[PDB]
Order: sequence, then structure tokens, then C-alpha cells
Amino acid sequence: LETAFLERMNTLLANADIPDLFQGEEYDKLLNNLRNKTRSLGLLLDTEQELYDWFVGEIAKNLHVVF
Amino acid sequence: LESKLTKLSEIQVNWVEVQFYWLDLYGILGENLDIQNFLPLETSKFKSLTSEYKMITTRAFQKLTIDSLKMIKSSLSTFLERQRRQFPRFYFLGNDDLLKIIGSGKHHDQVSKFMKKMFGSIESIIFFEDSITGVRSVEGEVLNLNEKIELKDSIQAQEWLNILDTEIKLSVFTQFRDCLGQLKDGTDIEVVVSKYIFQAILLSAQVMWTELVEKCLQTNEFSKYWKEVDMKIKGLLDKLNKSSDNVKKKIEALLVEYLHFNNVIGQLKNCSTKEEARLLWAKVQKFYQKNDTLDDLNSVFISQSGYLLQYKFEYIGIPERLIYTPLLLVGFATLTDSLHQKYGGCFFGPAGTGKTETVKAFGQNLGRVVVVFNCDDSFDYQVLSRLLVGITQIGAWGCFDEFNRLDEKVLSAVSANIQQIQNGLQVGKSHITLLEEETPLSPHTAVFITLNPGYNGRSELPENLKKSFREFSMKSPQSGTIAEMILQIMGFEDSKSLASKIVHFLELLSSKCSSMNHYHFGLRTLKGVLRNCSPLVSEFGEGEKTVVESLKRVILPSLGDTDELVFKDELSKIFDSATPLNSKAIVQCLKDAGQRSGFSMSEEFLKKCMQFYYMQKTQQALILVGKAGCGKTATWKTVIDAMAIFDGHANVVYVIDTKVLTKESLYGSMLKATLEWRDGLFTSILRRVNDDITGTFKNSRIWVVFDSDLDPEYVEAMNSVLDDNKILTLPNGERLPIPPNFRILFETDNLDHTTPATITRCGLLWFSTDVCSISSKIDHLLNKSYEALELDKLKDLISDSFDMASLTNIFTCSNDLVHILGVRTFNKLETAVQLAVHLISSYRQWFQNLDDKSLKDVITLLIKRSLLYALAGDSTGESQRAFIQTINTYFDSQELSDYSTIVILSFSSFCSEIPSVSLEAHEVMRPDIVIPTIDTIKHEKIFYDLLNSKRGIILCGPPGSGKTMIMNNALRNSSLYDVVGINFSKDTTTEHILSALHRHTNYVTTLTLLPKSDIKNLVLFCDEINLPKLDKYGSQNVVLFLRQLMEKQGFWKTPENKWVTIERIHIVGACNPPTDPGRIPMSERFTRHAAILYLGYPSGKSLSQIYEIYYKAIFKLVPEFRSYTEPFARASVHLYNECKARYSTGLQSHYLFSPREL
Amino acid sequence: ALNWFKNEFFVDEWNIADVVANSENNYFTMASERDVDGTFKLIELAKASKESLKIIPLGSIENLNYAQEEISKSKIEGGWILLQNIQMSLSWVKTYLHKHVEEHEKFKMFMTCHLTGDKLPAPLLQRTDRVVYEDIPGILDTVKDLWGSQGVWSVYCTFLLSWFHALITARTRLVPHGFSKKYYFNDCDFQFASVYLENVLATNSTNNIPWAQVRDHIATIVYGGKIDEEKDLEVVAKLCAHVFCGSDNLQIVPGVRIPQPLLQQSEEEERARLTAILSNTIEPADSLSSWLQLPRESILDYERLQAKEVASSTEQLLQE
Ligand SMILES: Nc1ncnc2c1ncn2[C@@H]1O[C@H](COP(=O)(O)OP(=O)(O)OP(=O)(O)O)[C@@H](O)[C@H]1O
Ligand SMILES: Nc1ncnc2c1ncn2[C@@H]1O[C@H](COP(=O)(O)OP(=O)(O)O)[C@@H](O)[C@H]1O
Ligand SMILES: Nc1ncnc2c1ncn2[C@@H]1O[C@H](COP(=O)(O)OP(=O)(O)O)[C@@H](O)[C@H]1O
Ligand SMILES: [Mg+2]
Repeated sequence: LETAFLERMNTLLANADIPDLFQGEEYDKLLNNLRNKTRSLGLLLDTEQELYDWFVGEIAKNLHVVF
Repeated sequence: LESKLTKLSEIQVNWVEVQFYWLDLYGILGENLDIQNFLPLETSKFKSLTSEYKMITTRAFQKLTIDSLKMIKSSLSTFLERQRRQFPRFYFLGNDDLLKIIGSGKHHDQVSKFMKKMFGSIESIIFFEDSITGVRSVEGEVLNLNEKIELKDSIQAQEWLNILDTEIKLSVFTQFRDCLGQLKDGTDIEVVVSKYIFQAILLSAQVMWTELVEKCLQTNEFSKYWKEVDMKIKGLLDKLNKSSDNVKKKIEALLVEYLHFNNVIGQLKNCSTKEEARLLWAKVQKFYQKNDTLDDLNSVFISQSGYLLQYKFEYIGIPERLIYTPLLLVGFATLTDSLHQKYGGCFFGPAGTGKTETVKAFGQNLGRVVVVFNCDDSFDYQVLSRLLVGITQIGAWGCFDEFNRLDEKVLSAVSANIQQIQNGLQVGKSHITLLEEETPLSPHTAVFITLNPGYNGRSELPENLKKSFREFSMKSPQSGTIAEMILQIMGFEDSKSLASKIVHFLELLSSKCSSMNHYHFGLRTLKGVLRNCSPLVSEFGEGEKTVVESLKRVILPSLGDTDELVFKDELSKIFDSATPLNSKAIVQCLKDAGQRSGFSMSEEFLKKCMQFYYMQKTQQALILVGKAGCGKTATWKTVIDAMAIFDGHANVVYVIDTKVLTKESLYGSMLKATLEWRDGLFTSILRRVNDDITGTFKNSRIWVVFDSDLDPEYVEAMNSVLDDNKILTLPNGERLPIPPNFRILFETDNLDHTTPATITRCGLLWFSTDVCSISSKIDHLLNKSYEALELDKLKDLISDSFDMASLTNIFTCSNDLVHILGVRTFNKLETAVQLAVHLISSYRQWFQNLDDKSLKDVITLLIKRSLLYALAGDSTGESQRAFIQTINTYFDSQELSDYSTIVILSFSSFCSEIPSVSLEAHEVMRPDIVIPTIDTIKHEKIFYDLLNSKRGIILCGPPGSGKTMIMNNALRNSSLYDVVGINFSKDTTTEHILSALHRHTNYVTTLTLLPKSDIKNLVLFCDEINLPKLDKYGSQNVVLFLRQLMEKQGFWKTPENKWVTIERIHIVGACNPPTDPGRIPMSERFTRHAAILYLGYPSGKSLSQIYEIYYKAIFKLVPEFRSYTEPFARASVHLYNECKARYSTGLQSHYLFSPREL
Repeated sequence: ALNWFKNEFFVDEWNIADVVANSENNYFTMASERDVDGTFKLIELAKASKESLKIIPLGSIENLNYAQEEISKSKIEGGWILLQNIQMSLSWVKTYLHKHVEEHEKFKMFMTCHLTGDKLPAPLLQRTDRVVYEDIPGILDTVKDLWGSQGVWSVYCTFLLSWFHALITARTRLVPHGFSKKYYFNDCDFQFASVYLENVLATNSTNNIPWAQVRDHIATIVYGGKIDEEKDLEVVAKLCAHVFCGSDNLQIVPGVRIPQPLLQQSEEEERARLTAILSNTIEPADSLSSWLQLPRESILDYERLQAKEVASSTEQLLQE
């Protein structure tokens, strides 16, 4: 509808995820959910950087956008 | 324990703020009785807050409370509204100020500080024995009240405020009546002028003048009264020089009035007939007096052109009286004509012609202080209607300066309110309705507008609104008359000839100079040169040398290079001569400050500093303009330090970039969700310096520099700040005075988009060329790099390493070479010096075990490498070979070829630096795999070396050339840097950049934006810097923000109005060449602070090599095709080259090939 | 020659009053060029027909809500309503007003939109009537309308002021020779000059009329407010001296002479005599040049260019 949609899609496609959505409370909730999923899946990650890069790898592997 | 001390100071400040909030709440509700019943839920909340405050105080004696106080502050909105209804003048006060003024139920001393904001001409009240006995105007004159006003503990603010408001008019009328009785007794005005308040003498003299003129006009003689008036003026001028400063100002205003009287008498005497005399008597303003009215505050009325107005008898103090030009009289007549039918007088014309001052003079002649507002783009319908309903209840005259600045929708919407106000004044309505609420309507109020047509970015008046106004043009002011009477009143021996000379000189200077945009020599420059010639009389004396020195000090810094010669020739040919000022102490202070800061005191820089000091000696707002990197920041910083040394006054500076913040964050924004006002950044600074809680801002100069382009929408909201009003007018009615020590500077590069309204109103300082020598600049950079860090021996030898005689010739010959991202060589010395110093400081740990010849040769090789990669570091291949050949020519020294590089401690090349790669089959899916070539390893080494030098690196090249590729290769193998990926678009904001760093940084107060890692730096990689688009006035938000983050090493936080300091964040950017379609040019003010590199397309042979390694690694899968790895690589390279050559961009907009396709 | 077609084959013409009186449509849209408005005509029309208008300008959400409430109440009970500058609320007029109009015997709605402004929606314009307001080309027609809109000295001064206003309004439409720029003198200037004339005539009861005072105040203050160039000011002062000379014999028009009032007549027969001397005057064909005291060449140039554009347009029109 408006160029902010294009900017959001551009941010999603340039990197692998949007830093805008996960800010503050949402970022903390995503960190907790990612920690729970990683512990449930069976990996040993506790630092923020490795967990977030695993999230980046997952979203790069399992998301395709067709324009 | 610096962090602990900062935490303790912050806790103390928060405790003080909480104590102030609780004091206000206790004053409004917690102390006064029978006040809880208005709002019971708010009363219970106040009781709970009182319990919380008592618990907090007990805990402190032995956060959440602040949040609760902020939540309950919104519950006081209707109480504040009804309190403002109780006293109409509270609409000029802020909500916190209104809390302070209501809660002070027994102190009765908080009122004096806010009375300047309320009344506009009174800043203090004399108190004795808990009673009001004296009122003091802004000029220090004390008005004795007619009757002392008693104060009780029970009475709150508004009742005694209303009593004081009535007593002000009563005392002014009593003093006027006594002065008029004394004048009718026949005494001279020289004894009267030292007795009463100035307004009494002024209006009584006007009444006597019009009565005696009428008496003489009944007959046909004028010589007797003309002689009497002339002798009165001469006696007053004789009395001027032997009295106090307050009496001096009063006498000056009396001379203005009596000189206007003499002008009118001279106009009437030269008449022949009687009809023309009656015409000129009818046109001029007359001050009659009612003889039969038993009322006392309406006994004097003003007649002009047959119309009548009522004197409000409001205290005005001593203002700066305006010289009565004929245009001023015609404007007064048209305002009287507009006000006879309760319409609105409108003034329009070119800027700097005397419109707002004319309205203020009319209001002072009618004896009511005129409140002035500055219309802005943030003024929507709600705030404008609030200001209108505020000024209708008060009855004071509102003057909406720059009425064109409003949005056209708001201009159409306010038409109904304006017509309603006019009709209510016409029909004498007791109440009018605005904002869906009935309010009383005073029968004294009126509205004026001063629009400025013909300037870009300004909407036009819709006709339903313009029909409700009377517009009058002010095209040609009478500058000669103003100059003549002002020179006469300052006591100059010759006045008429001097005024004619200065006006004709200004006209000749305007006509016979290089006609560019920023030249304007109208009335504002004349007023400025007179205000600068006023204090020079102590060191020079009244005459011609004073006025020529004032003309020089006002005009010369604003001229170019040849225009200075034209100005000097004109001043020599129109005036007699030019004893010069000694200026020994100030130049000694400047030289000491320059030696302390390491700058070189060249003739041009010293002249610019002298001009800046002499301009700022009386001018309050200055604008510094010139090319990029002339030295404006250095100039004003070193003159601030020199001033601090000279005067002993402490100096604090606030560096604000105007285009990096929105208007709602700079000046403020009204939260529509709760109808509450949030202060911006500049408003917060002004409020902090005006309130002066700490007490240390009284004897300290305050400087605010605006280090960005002069956007009209961002700077024309300061129209009422920079001019003679010196009042900031917020949308919510707050009126912040500007202290005399508050000074504003401007720092930009162009004045094409600026307007003459904000050019004339500020002092100007044009930088024709650079201020410093290139060798002196290199010496300064070396000094700062040495101070940034045996050591003395190393510094001496590296200083002896430079040979500036060949360096300046190399710099002058470097201009023939082609460049991208067009920047002058004067800016590129920073990267050269910093790279050389960093390299020597890094290699000094192996510089203690070799001979001097090898050391000198190695250092000269490093200097050659730094100079090459700085001056020609953003060039093509053949250009780089040409420049390395040139620098080898211009320096016995160690030879440096296209591939010369030190090895870890001798000379080598990249022939032996290529490592063999065992590229396995399954590793081609990793995007980070690199095939090292000559250019790849060279670019990676220089990129890592530049990034280790604590600088900014901008990598340029065609798309797909390998910019982020070599950056990832360089920063991947290093365990000290982290890479963050930010990609820009057509609309990227500062909030996006801050949001992409929130998950990578941590906020710590000491503010400071540290990286999350305590050992690894962070490299802010902003890709595609050219993509963020311009706004409608030639500026870029993101590029200016990055320039702020690189030079000032910080930025201003928007929602908290606090400065942060960056510590361990490096800025690295990538951009396509500007000639690429879709890409846009970028300012030199940002490329000055960063080094630029070219990353071109590799040669076709290099592509064939890297892709035959790729094809061997890909044919490791199938072993019987190992001999065909090269034909496929050659076919792929040839196909890519032919596809690029055939399908160009001119066919389709997306035919942009790259090695990424391969 | 251009007006000959209308004067010959066309026997009737319509004003705003005849349009609003002879239309079954309850909605009207008025239009005018830049820097001219016709709100006062609708105000006077409503006052003549004994109806209460409501001027509700658009541009803000509060004004839009007030307009919604007022239009609902006026539909329920009656009365008139007016909307000013509807182009500043394009989204509102595209959605809500289109829905309302597309969906009482004393309910009329008036809207004003600029011709040079943004394009109004096609269905809303087609659904409502259209009226264009502009200055009257006829000088004598302008004098007639100003006379019909309104001791004997007051009536005489009002007559002279109406003639002055019509003459200066006829002159201000000549761009290259009439003035330096394009100026417009609306009704507010006439109201101010009339109020000043009545104020002067009321105060000076000696019957020694200070015509210099009136001349200078009209040329400088009332009608000279919008004047920017000095040449426009001096030509306005010259025409004011020509018309407001205040002599016993007065020739404002080369074919019309106005007797001065006597000290024994009442206002009604004076108004009748002034109407009689107005109506007997016939407008010459060259009135654009002879009445304004102008050289012929510029007047013929302007007329030739106007007629050339008009004839080219009608020749392009008539070929299909
Ligand atoms: N007299 C001097 N001696 C030594 N160095 C000087 C002198 N004058 C200026 N310079 C150098 O000039 C450089 C650029 O000047 P400055 O920092 O004031 O630029 P600026 O006005 O802020 O630039 P811009 O408008 O492009 O943002 C400074 O780094 C400073 O070292
Ligand atoms: N007697 C006077 N007549 C005209 N102008 C004067 C007189 N005295 C001072 N001035 C100058 O006129 C200026 C008025 O500025 P003005 O044109 O009203 O600003 P704006 O156009 O923004 O309202 C002041 O800066 C003042 O120095
Ligand atoms: N050792 C190398 N030498 C030259 N080119 C290379 C080398 N390694 C990779 N490349 C090419 O560089 C490209 C990377 O370009 P990239 O840096 O993404 O462009 P941009 O900087 O515009 O994003 C890859 O597609 C690859 O084909
Ligand atoms: Mg102003």
C-alpha cells in the first residue's frame, strides 16, 4: 500500500529477520521462546548471540518469498 | 568511583524532582483545606500519593512513586483549566508553572518569576511586611502602587492577582493625572521626567501637545510654539548626558516623542492654506481627553482620521520607541480604521520592513502590551483556537507574526473562529463559544497578522479569511529619517549629513556589488550598525570614525572576496578616512588559545576570529557559512576558549543538528492522547537555562550551535526568538524569554534554500576560502596525533620524516587525476596523517633494533603508502599506477611500486603472499569463501589497516565488485570486530539504525552506548548510503546522522532529550558511484570525515582464474572431467562479458549484471 | 461585437438569485477564480429570503464533526447550511458527502470550490447544480448592482463611491496598462469607504465637506492598502481626484453629468433623481477606453487578443 511495506520487505530480504518487531518486551519474549525451543529440540546454547544466529539460520533456511 | 558519583548525582536529581512534584501536589491539595471536594477520586489518589511520599521520606531518612505522580498529573487537567478560567492571564503559563503558582499559597514569591511570562513587562514585585508596595518593569524602573495591597494566608493567587491588575491601572492613571496637573501648572518637563513613571510623562506630553496644537490651529501662527518645542528639545538633549541609566532611557523616549512633535509642527508651519494644515492635523495621531466621564480608566481617548479608540491604561514600562516615519503614521491610521469596525489590521510586504515593531508601537501608543506569537507548521486548529480563546478572555491584543506559515487547512478552519470573534466584538456579545465551551468575551481584544508573501514554503490566505482583515503594504521603509533621528538622539555633532551619507552608502553597496542571494542591506542592517555604533562612542567618540568602524564591523564579515575591495573603495570614496583599534588583549587571548589548541594563527584565521568577536560583541545570533571544511567549528571553538580566558566567564556549548531531529522532537509536541505538552530539545535547553535551579547559569555564557543546513521550516520557527522580541512562543501558549547571555550560532555550507527573513535577522560571517595553510594543517594533525598517544625521539624522527616542500607540489599536481565522490584535497589529509601515525605507532615495537637508514627508508615507504591510498585511494587502476609513479618521482628513499608492502621487517610484495587454497567440493555453498588474488589481499589489508586506525571507511564501486565481500574477508579472520548488517532504501530513518543496534548495544550511564561485548569492537556497516532520498529542501537525514555519529561521536536522544556518547562503534559504509541512475549525490560534509576507496571490476583474466579454481572445486565431484575445468571457466567469463556488453541498462531498467550472476 | 450575439438573440439572463429560486435541486456548488469569493452574495441572498445560514469552513476534523452534526440537524428540521473551501477536505467530501448526497422543503446546501483548485469528484459535481461567480464586465451594470445593493449628502456620497468602485474595478482587469499587477477590489473595501464617508459626514455638520480628507483617506488607507507599486498608488490617487473632486459641476463620464444636492430635498426624491440620471446614461461601444481616460492602443490590443482567443475557440468547436 505504501513504501513502508516495501521498506519492511527490503529489511526482511536483505538480512534474514526484522530487528524492528523484536524490541524490548517482544525481544525478551522471543529470547525466552527461542531458549525453550532450543532446549526442547536438544542443543546446548545459552549465549544470546548463538541463539539469535540459530534463529537467523532457521529463518533463512525455512522461509521463501515470492514477489 | 566516577560511575558511583554519577549514579548518586542522578539519584539526587530524581529526588529533587520528586520533592518538587510532591511540593506542588501538597500545595494544591495536601495543605489547603476545602479543596478536596472538587474531585473526590483525585482526592483519594492524592491521599494515597501522600502516604507513598511519607513512606518514601521515612525510608530515605532511615521510580514507582514518580510513575504514580505522572499518572495523577493527568487527573489535574480540568482543575488547571478551571483555574485558568479564574484568571485569564494564566493561559501564557505552562502546566508545571501553573502548579507552582497555585501551590505557593503562602510564599507569595513564586509569582515574581512568572510575572514576566504573564504580563510581559514586569519581572519582579517589591514586597514589604507581607504586602505589595512596588512593581518593577523589565528596564528596572520601579512603579509605586497607589495603595498598598494587603496579603492574607487564606487568599490564593487569582484574587490578589486581580486586585493587583486593577491597582496597576489605577496607579498609572493617578500618576498620569498628577503629571498632567503639573504640566497644566506650567512647569518644565525636565523636573517632571525625574518624578513619575514614563507612561505618565509620555501621555501627558502628548495631551498637552495636541491641546496646544489645536489652540494654535484655531489661529494661524506657529513660530512661537515651534520655537518653544525646539528649545525644549535642546534642553532635554543637554539634560541627557548628566543622569542615571534609567533616566537616560526615559529621556531618550521623551526625545523621540518631542522630535516627532517638532516634525509635525514643522510640517504644519510650512503650510500655506488652512485646508492642507487641517489635513495634516487630522492624519496625525491625537490624544484627546474626556472631561465629563465620571469613570477614571476611560477618561482618555485617542482620535485619528475621525475615529476613536480607548486607552487601556495598562503598564508598558519603558520600551524602545520607534522613530515616527510617515509610513508609520499611515500604518497607524489603517490600524485605527481596521479597529473602528473591530476587524483585524493586516501588514504585509518584504521582510525586514518594520511590521511587528509597527504593531508593537501602536499597542504601546494605545497603552497595552501586545503579545506576539510565531505561527508554525505544528500549529493545528486546536492550539490556534486555544490561543484565540486565551486572548479573548484576557482582552490583550494578539499579533500572529508570520501568519503565512500555517497550513492552508488550518487557515481555512480558523476562519469561522475569526469571524465569530469579530462579530462578537461588533455586536457586543457577552459570551462566545470556542472548543465547544462558552467563554466570556472581553470588549477590548483585537487581532493582527503580519504575513510575508512571495517566499517558498508559505501557503496563501483563503479569501474567506482575508476578507476578514485589512491588508496594508510596507514595501519601502523610510530608512533615512530613522537614521537621522537616531544619530541626533545619540548626540552626534552632525546628524543629517551623516544619515544621508550612511543611507546613500548602503544603497551604493547594495547596487554595486556581486548580486548573490545572501545580500540584504535593508532596515535590519541599518539598525544593527546603529546598535553597534552606540557603544563605540566610549573608545572613539561621536563623529565619522565611529560610524565607519561600525559599518566595517557589521558589513565586512558578510561579504565575499572582491566585494570586500568594492566596500573598501566605496567607504574610502564616500567618507573621509578610516585611528584603528589596538585590540591587543583580545588578539593575545586568541593567540594563546590557538597555541593551546594547536591551531596556526594565520592572517586569514586571525582576521576571521577578530571579525567574529567584534560581531558577537553586540549581535546575539550569528550564521557561519562557507565551503565544506573551511574551519568554522575551529573558529568558533577557539574564540569561545579565548573568551573564557579573557573574561573569566565559564562557557558551555550545546551542539544540535537541526535536520537529524523532527520538529516535534526539537521544539516539542503536544500529545493529543491526553492533551498534555511534551518539551522538545531546544525548548528543554531554554527551560533549563531560564529556570536556573542550580544557580550556576547566572554568570556563564550559553551557546547553542546549529550544525546543519538552514531549513526554512526548521529555522523560521525562531523568527520571534532571533529578532528584537527575543521570546520563544510554544504552541501551548508558553512564552519563554531569551536571556541576554543566550547566544545562537549557525553552521552550514549553502544558503540557496534559506530565506531573507532568517538572513537579515542574524549576523553573517562568510568564509571566502580556507583559513589555514596545508603545511600548518599537517602540523596541527601531527600535534593532535602525538597528543592522542623513546617516545620523544620517535616523535622527533617522524616529524623529521615529512618533507612538505615536495608534499605541496604533489598536492597541487594531484588535481589532474580523476576522482569519484568529489572532495577537495584539503579534506583528505586526515586519513593520510592518521594512517601514517597509526602505522608508525604499531611498528615502533620493532623499531628499537635497526639502523637509522633502514628506519628512515621504512618510514618513508609507509608515508608513501599512506599518501597514495589517501590522495588517490578512490581512483581506478591506471590512475593508481600513475599516482604511485608520481610519488616515487617526487621523493634515495625506498622505492614503492604498485605492490610494495612491508613483511612481518623488509620489503616484499604479494607474489609470495598468495596462499594456496584446498577448496573442497562442498564448500562452494558457503558465501564467505574467498579466493585470494593480488587486488583482493591488497584491498583486504588496507581495509583492515584503515579500520584499525579508528576512522570511517566508505567503499565505492560498481555493484557486485566485492565491497562487502572483502570487508567480510577482512573482519572474519579478526577476533576483535563484529559486523552488523544494515541495508538502506528509498525511505530509511534514524530510528531504523537505532533499532538495528538495540540488540547489539547496551545503554550505560556515566549516557554511553557501549557494545554488548566488553572486548570486541562493533563495526556499523551501513550498506547503500546513497539510497536514502532527499527531502523537499536538499538535505538527507541518514547521511547527516552518520556525519554526527562520526565527527561529534554522539547523538541526541529524541524521547528523553539527553546526549549520548559513543565509545567503541566504528562506521563503515558502501555506496555505488553517483553517476549510476537511481543514485543521488552526497554532501562533502560527510565524505570529509571518511576515507573513500574504489573497488572496481576485476580483469577478465582474474575472473577466469578465480572461476577455474571454482570449476576445479566443482569438478572434484566427477573425476573424469578434470581436464575440462578451464574451457568452462573461459566460456562462463566470455558469456558474462558479452551479456554485459550487449544487454545494457538503456534497454531495460533491470539489466544490471554482476559477478554475482557468475 | 462579441456581446452583440448575447444582446441580440438572447433576451434573458440569470443571476445567482434566479438560479437558487428556479431549481428543484436542494444542493448548489459555487465557484470563483483565485483571490475572489462570493460568500457575501449568499449572505445577502439568505438575508433577503429570511433564512439562517451556517458558515462551516472545512479543513479540520473538529469542523468536519460540527458540519456533520449541523447537516443532520438541518436535514431534520430545516434551514440552510454553507460549506466553505471543500477542496481542503478532499477525503471527507469524497466519502461521506458523496454517500450523503447520492442517498425538508426549506433545506439548501451551498459549497464553494476554486476553479484553479483540485478536481472535485465527478458524481458529486454532476449531482449538484453549478454556479460560477465573477466580476461583472459591464461598468454601468456594476454601478446598477452597487446602487441596488444599498441627509441627501450621504446618498450622494454613496452614489459617487459606487461609481468610483465600478470604475476602478473596470480598470483593474487591464493587466499591462491599467496597473502594474493584477489587483482585485472586493466588497469589503467598498464597505469600509462607505463607513468612513458616513463617519465624516456625521461629524462635519458645518456642510463644508472636506473633500481632500475623503480623497486622501480613500486613495491611501482604504483602497490603497493592497497597493504595492508607487505607480498604482499615483494612478489610484489621480482617478480619486477625478471622481471625488467635490465640485458643483462634476463630469465622471464624458457623457454623464451629476447635479449637486440641494439644501431642501429629502432622501427619497434624491435617490429617484440619481436613479433617473443613471438610467438615462447609455454605455458607448468604446466605454473601456473613453470612460477610464486611457490611450486607445492598449484597449484595442486587449480586446483584439480576447476576441481572437474566443473566435479561435469557437472555430475549433464548430467544426464537429
Ligand atoms: N588555523 C588552523 N590551524 C590548524 N588546523 C586548522 C586551522 N583552521 C582549521 N583547521 C583544520 O580544519 C579542519 C576542518 O575545520 P572544522 O573542523 O572547523 O570544519 P567544519 O567547519 O566543522 O566543517 P564542515 O562545515 O565541512 O562540517 C579541522 O580538522 C582543523 O584541524
Ligand atoms: N521606527 C522604526 N520603523 C521601522 N522599523 C524599525 C523602527 N525601529 C526599528 N525598526 C526595525 O524593524 C524591524 C522589524 O522587523 P519586522 O519586519 O517587523 O519582522 P517580521 O517581518 O518578522 O515581523 C526590527 O528589527 C527593528 O530593528
Ligand atoms: N577472490 C575474489 N576475487 C574477485 N571477485 C570475487 C572473489 N571472491 C568472490 N568474488 C565475487 O564478488 C562477488 C561478491 O560481491 P558483493 O561484495 O556481494 O557485491 P556488493 O559489495 O555490491 O554487495 C561474488 O559474487 C563473487 O563472484
Ligand atoms: Mg516579526
